[PDB]
Amino acid sequence: MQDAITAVINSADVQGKYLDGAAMDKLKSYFASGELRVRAASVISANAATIVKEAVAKSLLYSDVTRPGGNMYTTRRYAACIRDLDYYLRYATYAMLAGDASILDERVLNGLKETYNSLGVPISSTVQAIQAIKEVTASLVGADAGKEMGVYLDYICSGLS
Amino acid sequence: MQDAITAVINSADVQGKYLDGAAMDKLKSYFASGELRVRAASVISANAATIVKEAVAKSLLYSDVTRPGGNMYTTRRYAACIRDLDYYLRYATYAMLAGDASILDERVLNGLKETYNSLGVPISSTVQAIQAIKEVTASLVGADAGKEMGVYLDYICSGLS
Amino acid sequence: MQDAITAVINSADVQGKYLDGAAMDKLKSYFASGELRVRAASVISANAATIVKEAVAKSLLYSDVTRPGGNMYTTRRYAACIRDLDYYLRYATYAMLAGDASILDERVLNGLKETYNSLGVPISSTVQAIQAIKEVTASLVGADAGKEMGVYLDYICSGLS
Amino acid sequence: SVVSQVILQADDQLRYPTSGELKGIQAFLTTGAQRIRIAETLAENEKKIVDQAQKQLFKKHPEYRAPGGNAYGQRQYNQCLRDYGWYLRLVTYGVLAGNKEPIETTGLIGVKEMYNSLNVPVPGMVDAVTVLKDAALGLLSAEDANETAPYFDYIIQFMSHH
Amino acid sequence: SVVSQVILQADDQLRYPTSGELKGIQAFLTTGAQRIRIAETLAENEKKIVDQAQKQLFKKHPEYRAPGGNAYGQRQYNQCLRDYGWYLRLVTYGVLAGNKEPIETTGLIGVKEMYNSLNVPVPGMVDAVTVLKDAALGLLSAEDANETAPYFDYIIQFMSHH
Amino acid sequence: SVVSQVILQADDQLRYPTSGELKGIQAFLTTGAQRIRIAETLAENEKKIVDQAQKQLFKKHPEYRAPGGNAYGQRQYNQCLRDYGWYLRLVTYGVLAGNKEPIETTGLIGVKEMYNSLNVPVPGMVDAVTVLKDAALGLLSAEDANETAPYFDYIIQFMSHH
Ligand SMILES: *[C@H](C)[C@H]1/C(=C/c2[nH]c(/C=C3N=C(/C=C4\NC(=O)C(CC)=C4C)C(C)=C\3CCC(=O)O)c(CCC(=O)O)c2C)NC(=O)[C@@H]1C
Ligand SMILES: *[C@H](C)[C@H]1/C(=C/c2[nH]c(/C=C3N=C(/C=C4\NC(=O)C(CC)=C4C)C(C)=C\3CCC(=O)O)c(CCC(=O)O)c2C)NC(=O)[C@@H]1C
Ligand SMILES: *[C@H](C)[C@H]1/C(=C/c2[nH]c(/C=C3N=C(/C=C4\NC(=O)C(CC)=C4C)C(C)=C\3CCC(=O)O)c(CCC(=O)O)c2C)NC(=O)[C@@H]1C
Ligand SMILES: *[C@H](C)[C@H]1/C(=C/c2[nH]c(/C=C3N=C(/C=C4\NC(=O)C(CC)=C4C)C(C)=C\3CCC(=O)O)c(CCC(=O)O)c2C)NC(=O)[C@@H]1C
Ligand SMILES: *[C@H](C)[C@H]1/C(=C/c2[nH]c(/C=C3N=C(/C=C4\NC(=O)C(CC)=C4C)C(C)=C\3CCC(=O)O)c(CCC(=O)O)c2C)NC(=O)[C@@H]1C
Ligand SMILES: *[C@H](C)[C@H]1/C(=C/c2[nH]c(/C=C3N=C(/C=C4\NC(=O)C(CC)=C4C)C(C)=C\3CCC(=O)O)c(CCC(=O)O)c2C)NC(=O)[C@@H]1C
Repeated sequence: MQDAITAVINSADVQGKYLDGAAMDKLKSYFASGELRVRAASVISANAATIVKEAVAKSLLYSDVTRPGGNMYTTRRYAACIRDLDYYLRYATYAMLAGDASILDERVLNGLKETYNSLGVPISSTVQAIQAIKEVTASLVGADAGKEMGVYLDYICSGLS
Repeated sequence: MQDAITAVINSADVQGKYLDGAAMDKLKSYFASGELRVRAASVISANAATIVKEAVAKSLLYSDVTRPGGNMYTTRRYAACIRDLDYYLRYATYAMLAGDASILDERVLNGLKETYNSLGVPISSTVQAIQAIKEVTASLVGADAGKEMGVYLDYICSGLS
Repeated sequence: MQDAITAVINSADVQGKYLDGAAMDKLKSYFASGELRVRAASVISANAATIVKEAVAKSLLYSDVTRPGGNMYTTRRYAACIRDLDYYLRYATYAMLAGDASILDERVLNGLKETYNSLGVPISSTVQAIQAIKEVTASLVGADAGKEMGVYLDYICSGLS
Repeated sequence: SVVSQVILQADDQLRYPTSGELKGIQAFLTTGAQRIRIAETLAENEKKIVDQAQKQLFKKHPEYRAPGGNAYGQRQYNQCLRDYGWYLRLVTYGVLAGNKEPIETTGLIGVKEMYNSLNVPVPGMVDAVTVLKDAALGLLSAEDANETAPYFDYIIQFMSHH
Repeated sequence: SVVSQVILQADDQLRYPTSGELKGIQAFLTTGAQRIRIAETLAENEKKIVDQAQKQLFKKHPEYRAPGGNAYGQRQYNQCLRDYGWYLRLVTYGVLAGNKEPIETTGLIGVKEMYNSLNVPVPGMVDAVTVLKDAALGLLSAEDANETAPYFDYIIQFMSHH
Repeated sequence: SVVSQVILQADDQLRYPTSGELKGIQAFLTTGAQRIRIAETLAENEKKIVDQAQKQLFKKHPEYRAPGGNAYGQRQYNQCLRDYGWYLRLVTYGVLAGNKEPIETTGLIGVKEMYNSLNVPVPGMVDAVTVLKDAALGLLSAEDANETAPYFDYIIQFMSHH
């Protein structure tokens, strides 16, 4: 994985260059965003179970997905689904804190689509739940932090589609 | 794996239904077949080595398969082949006892055809030996138990072809 | 793996034959080449680090490969590349001693091209360095042993291409 | 069921089932008619059984249907009755299979994680299945009630113990 | 052969062969002419060697060719003689390789499982190779017999133990 | 950087970062302006820094530029000066990241294997970076020199050991 600083360093390193003005401007932006990111991480950590619970209630409960023939039917599958959502929220928070999506490529999306299609886990419904997570999260962390979390939750969704 | 009872239960569960009359009729059939299945399992267990050696004598011995260039040449390959036949008989007996072929899909056939093709194990000759196992087995367990075993030995053969 | 003797034995065994005159002539050639092969192996073992550093100096140093953007840039990748060359020399020496390339197929080339292409390791430059190893080795072990080593170093190169 | 249980153990040990294991399978398979009678009786009386059960449950726990309670309001209360019918159905599966496996795989693994996520009190579920047991066993003969009680008990114990 | 064995050990230890291992290889490769002479002598005399051996074998074990015996009848007896020629051939491979590897991989791993499945007595095979050894070594010089004896002994010991 | 290090530890333990880890990240991110000033000062003064450093290095080790020395001749000497500029650049990466990671992954893992293969004395590299440190820190304020010294020290210590 890389965070936003290591990403800019690597772009310079592969050219054998010191960071130029444009590169330093990227670092300044990330350094300045520190308070935003740290506060949001604290809020999400404290409210992680509530965020997932509320997203599921909005997007999956009382639908075909939780009835026989749906992929959340059986307590075993229901709990596995919740666990996935816990994962997506935690890793999106990592990526938001890092200001970089690389941890998502490396540790979330790697082989995930194939795993879901082998198991019959519905992509459409998963993406709907992650989108619900985005909106619940935004209601708690505010507009500005909500936008950053939205980037990385959207990133996960795009990676599944 | 499932046995015949769990299979019928699962078909009901995925619809959220109690077992209806047709489903109960399937269970009654399996419950009534108990003596047949248990007796055959006891006979095959007691005679497993004899069944395999007689099948090999009928289908493979004195042929090209056991001469240089054939896949049973060398004591190491000869013994490996016998071991495969031991496997097929034991797993077919499991499936007969269960009245369900799922253990064959899950624990015998999974990636088997690709394994044989990579190693150069002849499918045609293997299927001939399994068919010989079916006929030897039928001579010992009788006509009716012989038919049930035949279903699951045939199942393995179809899965290899 | 096989050495040159086991290769000739296996060709006879799969036909169920004693070794004929042509087969014995192959063994005689290998037995007679013993002094050549053993001397070369001793020389290469004693000079293995020097052979690799001289090959690298001839084929890779001061080129694009060792500058930013090149696959030997960073001390970590530089060292990994040297390690590969150490491998190629050691395994070519095994194959030369055995008078048979099977150990190269089984322990060097197996999945190697796929590994390099996934990592971005340049095939062209790797082959150039191995070719440099061939010429440095020949300068030390002489013309005749140099030819034998050349067969197995060339074999690795062909396997990568 | 009981049969697959034996087969899994035998396969684990690379062997045929033992004479003892086969005797156990034989004994299980001759008890089929009783298991089917129990399953059909519970299925036939589902509405009656769930009604008796829910009446006792909410007499004990009226707070569940009071404001702020998990079963407040008709849609939520009706979903509780739905769950009740589902656990009765799983018990019939257990009785037919002769073991807890169909109950565990469908309704117990992850059950606490699920109901916690739904804000349904797990001790409320323990109390719910306890009176479901009472209502269901009351419609069976003494012999059949003794056969069936362990499947309810397994659910109750599972939901009680972490 | 001896060469492969050294290479496998070296590879296991991520190293070049040692000076000692290389000296061992050199010594093996200078003994090639002797090994070829032994292999060709045994090959040339196969029919004679197998005939002497089977005569002694079935003098000791006439029951093998009596009714119920594994070698009863011409087709079965001839297959025994076939096997005899095959083990003689494997011994020549062993002599040429300077170790037991070609004998073990073709004729010993799984040999008991095979002959048990064929109802050929393994102690019978031990006795068979013992008199095969006698017949074969009798056609070699004293020096060459000493070189060859351990390859027969390896087969005999393998079929005796575990 | 400091951020990814926290995240890797959290991920390892399947958890969110702790309040303590978050406070550490907060503190690091407010020190950005200082790190950028240091990085730009070293970049701007690269030629002067490397010149002071190489003058001291080869006063101590004139044998490196004598016949048989690794830096004998203009092309080789100029490649040493090239390497000097590269390690100065890596130090600026370390200062910006707040840890040794970008220095280690680009310039330290395998560094001894590399320079041994090049016949460049690793103790010469230790001495080289020591006087590079002197030259670089001399152009910084007392405060900034204290911030920067550990990144040079990390290189020096790494090259002295194992
Ligand atoms: C919930 C929104 C939906 C749902 C999900 C569901 N997922 C699985 C099984 C798996 N999910 C994962 C996902 C991950 N594992 C990881 O380590 C990571 C990365 C950090 C992820 C994203 C995996 C690997 C599995 C399979 C292995 C396992 O179960 O641990 C299931 C269970 C499928 C089954 O029947 O076994 C389900 C039900 N299903 C839905 O319907 C939802 C919309
Ligand atoms: C005998 C009828 C024929 C024959 C068979 C033969 N098979 C192999 C090797 C393998 N066979 C298996 C099969 C299984 N392994 C399992 O775990 C199961 C499932 C329950 C099966 C069915 C496998 C995995 C192998 C490869 C690994 C191993 O050897 O254990 C061989 C040996 C091939 C070799 O040269 O290594 C042979 C000879 N060959 C015939 O000619 C027969 C017709
Ligand atoms: C040097 C000539 C070139 C070069 C090589 C280079 N290779 C790697 C990485 C790997 N190389 C191997 C090779 C082998 N591993 C083996 O076990 C064997 C066989 C006996 C071989 C031939 C492998 C497996 C790897 C990947 C795993 C590992 O690193 O151990 C690298 C590093 C790539 C990276 O960024 O990680 C490099 C740089 N690169 C060049 O530019 C040369 C021309
Ligand atoms: C009734 C005795 C108790 C009660 C229950 C109650 N449940 C819900 C909502 C849900 N129940 C389920 C249940 C299951 N899903 C499964 O796969 C299985 C396994 C067979 C079960 C049992 C689910 C998924 C839901 C969510 C909605 C949906 O169906 O999608 C409610 C609704 C309100 C809430 O969620 O809090 C209630 C009220 N409540 C009680 O007080 C009883 C103890
Ligand atoms: C003769 C000294 C003894 C004897 C032998 C005997 N063998 C058979 C039948 C078979 N023998 C083999 C042998 C091999 N297959 C191999 O791959 C190898 C390794 C090189 C060997 C040695 C086989 C495969 C057979 C089966 C038939 C076939 O060739 O397909 C018989 C035939 C009767 C029987 O099977 O019982 C006999 C009689 N019997 C003796 O008494 C001797 C001690
Ligand atoms: C100067 C302070 C010392 C010195 C150095 C010197 N280096 C070389 C040659 C090379 N240096 C490198 C260095 C790197 N490659 C990397 O990926 C990294 C990491 C960022 C480094 C630092 C390389 C690859 C070379 C080889 C040539 C090439 O660039 O392809 C020399 C050249 C002579 C030689 O190789 O011996 C020298 C002289 N010598 C000193 O005395 C100093 C202590």
